[PDB]
Amino acid sequence: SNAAVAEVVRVQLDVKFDFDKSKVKENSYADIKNLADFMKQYPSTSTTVEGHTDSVGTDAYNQKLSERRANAVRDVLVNEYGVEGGRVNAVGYGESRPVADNATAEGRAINRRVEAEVEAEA
Ligand SMILES: C[C@@H](NC(=O)[C@H](CCC[C@@H](N)C(=O)O)NC(=O)O)C(=O)O
Ligand SMILES: [Cl-]
Repeated sequence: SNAAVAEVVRVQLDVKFDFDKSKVKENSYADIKNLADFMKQYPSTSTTVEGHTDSVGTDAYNQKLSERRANAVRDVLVNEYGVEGGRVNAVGYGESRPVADNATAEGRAINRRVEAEVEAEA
């Protein structure tokens, strides 16, 4: 084993979605642009846009919904803000990775989400 140290700058994005919707809400465009700003300034970086659902419905339905959400955020980054599409990787995890309790409406809302991050040397 060996010791390690590193210093990086990191932008982390969390976009929430309405029930059974993959539309990016208007109040999230500015947040998404912050991630685009970062990628423009560090051209060697890329990002994986990760979609999720709450647990209402089948695993298979939610796998596809999670992928539609990730692609909707990717479309904003690429089409609206001009990040090269090869630098933005859209994937979905369906309902399999909750960060809140699916037993409550509030927890389900938190789970209906896309997360993305970018890091670069600092
Ligand atoms: C009652 C509502 N039920 C549904 O199962 C779904 C979507 C669930 C989506 C959810 N997991 C999310 O993360 O948003 N809608 C559908 O089956 O087409 C309904 O059917 O009205
Ligand atoms: Cl770079």
